[PDB]
Amino acid sequence: TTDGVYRVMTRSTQVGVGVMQEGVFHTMWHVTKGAALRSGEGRLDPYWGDVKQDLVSYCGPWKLDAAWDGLSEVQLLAVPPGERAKNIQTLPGIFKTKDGDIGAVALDYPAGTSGSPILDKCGRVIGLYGNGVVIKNGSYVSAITQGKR
Amino acid sequence: DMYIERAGDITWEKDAEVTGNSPRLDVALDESGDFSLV
Amino acid sequence: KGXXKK
Repeated sequence: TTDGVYRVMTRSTQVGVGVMQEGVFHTMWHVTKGAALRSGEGRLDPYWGDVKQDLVSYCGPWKLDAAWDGLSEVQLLAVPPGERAKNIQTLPGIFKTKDGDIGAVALDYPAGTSGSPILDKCGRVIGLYGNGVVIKNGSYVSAITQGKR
Repeated sequence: DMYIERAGDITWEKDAEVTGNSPRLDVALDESGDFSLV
Repeated sequence: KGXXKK
């Protein structure tokens, strides 16, 4: 119910993370594949999602609209399986694409951290962690994936 | 069948560890949602 | 990463 960051479990194992804001649960498509979720005794049903963006929202439309300003450091609020939530600050790089630049964080956390929020200095969620690339040395870089509100 | 459990408040931490580089990478995004390096 | 890039 409450706003905050949540683990997504399969009954049990943590397969991802998401954000509750304004009554809507936000995670990455690859975490749930649009399957329904349980929250206590209640059920959350998918409302909106997009495979190409790798995003899904439950119980309402996508609510997170803050954007990286292209200049400032950000914080990954990483929620790794089996570990407490922790903040890691970084200066994003960028994914240069044919459709514009996307901020990208060179931070490597396990599969089940997918959906962890990335924050600006005001604590607003500027996107979700966990859709990325592997560079030549094996290192990972995640897009700052944000939906449209 | 999957379920959610609260893990924390969404806040910036003043003390936070700072790490990671800032790469500028040429990337493509396919219709399946996979990024790849060009 | 570790389900590949996810």
